[PDB]
Amino acid sequence: GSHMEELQNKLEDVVIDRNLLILGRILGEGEFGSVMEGNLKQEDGTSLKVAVKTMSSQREIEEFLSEAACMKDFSHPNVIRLLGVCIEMSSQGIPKPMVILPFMKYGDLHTYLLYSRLETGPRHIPLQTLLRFMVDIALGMEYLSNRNFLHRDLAARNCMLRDDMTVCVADFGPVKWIAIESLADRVYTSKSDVWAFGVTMWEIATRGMTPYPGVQNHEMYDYLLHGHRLKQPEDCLDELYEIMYSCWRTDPLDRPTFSVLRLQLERLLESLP
Ligand SMILES: Cc1cc(-c2c(C)nn(C)c2C#N)ccc1-c1nnc(N(C)Cc2ccc3nccn3c2)o1
Ligand SMILES: [Cl-]
Ligand SMILES: [Cl-]
Ligand SMILES: [Cl-]
Ligand SMILES: [Cl-]
Repeated sequence: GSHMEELQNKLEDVVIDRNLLILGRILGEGEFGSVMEGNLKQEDGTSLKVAVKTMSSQREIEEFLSEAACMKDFSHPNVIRLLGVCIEMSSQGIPKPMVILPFMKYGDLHTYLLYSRLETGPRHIPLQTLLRFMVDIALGMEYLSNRNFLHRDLAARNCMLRDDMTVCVADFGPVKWIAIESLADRVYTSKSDVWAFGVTMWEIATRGMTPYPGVQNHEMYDYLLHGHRLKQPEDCLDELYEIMYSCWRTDPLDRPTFSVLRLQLERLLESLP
């Protein structure tokens, strides 16, 4: 029908021919796989600089392609533009799937925050700019939430900085970002994403501190159970702490929506001289 036809459209759009892609050096290589730089040859002739994320059976490949087809369809300046996917096969007969992304020379936001505290890195980031990062993330999440898409892994390390210093949310799905009900019931809503956004906001206000200093990951559920939350960063506005705090209300339904948060953030940013 319209649902199957709509899905089949998206599947055609999302796959890239392997010969239009040249893989380069490894930029990072964890347990999940590898991020590598690459060139993508475009419709208009010219090559584009890309990042290539390499991620085990035929069932999982379809699921991957279907999911990738949904993400390719996103279109917002504060949401990373998925350019397409390639599937290579290994010699051992294991299919290696590859996610093609625009190359982001300024990297992730977490590293950028930490670097800003080092002489050779980017100049001290003023609050006006820090707040603007939060607005950008809110905007991207607002978009995603409107389309009922759940990120499942919102954190400063998964927000990327474009060449114009615009922040986009990326790396779609770390105990300290997980909302209380998701630790408990293993259930995840947009209000769970809002919780993570609160934590992400706190990362930016602290210029990259790890959440909950003094609290081990295994201590996290009981810590939150007894009503403790992230503490107000020094020299952080009370109104800004009020906003981020509202993201961690015990009852998911008491937490604001991304659209409400985004608007609260913009007003606060306007008020700054
Ligand atoms: C968006 C995205 C989607 C998927 C994914 C998943 C989990 N399931 N399906 C089906 C897909 C698809 N398609 C996987 C990874 C990403 C992603 N987003 N950001 C990145 N990075 C590796 C960060 C990055 C980006 C750009 C960049 N340039 C230099 C360095 N850089 C670093 O990875
Ligand atoms: Cl992008
Ligand atoms: Cl860019
Ligand atoms: Cl730190
Ligand atoms: Cl804390």
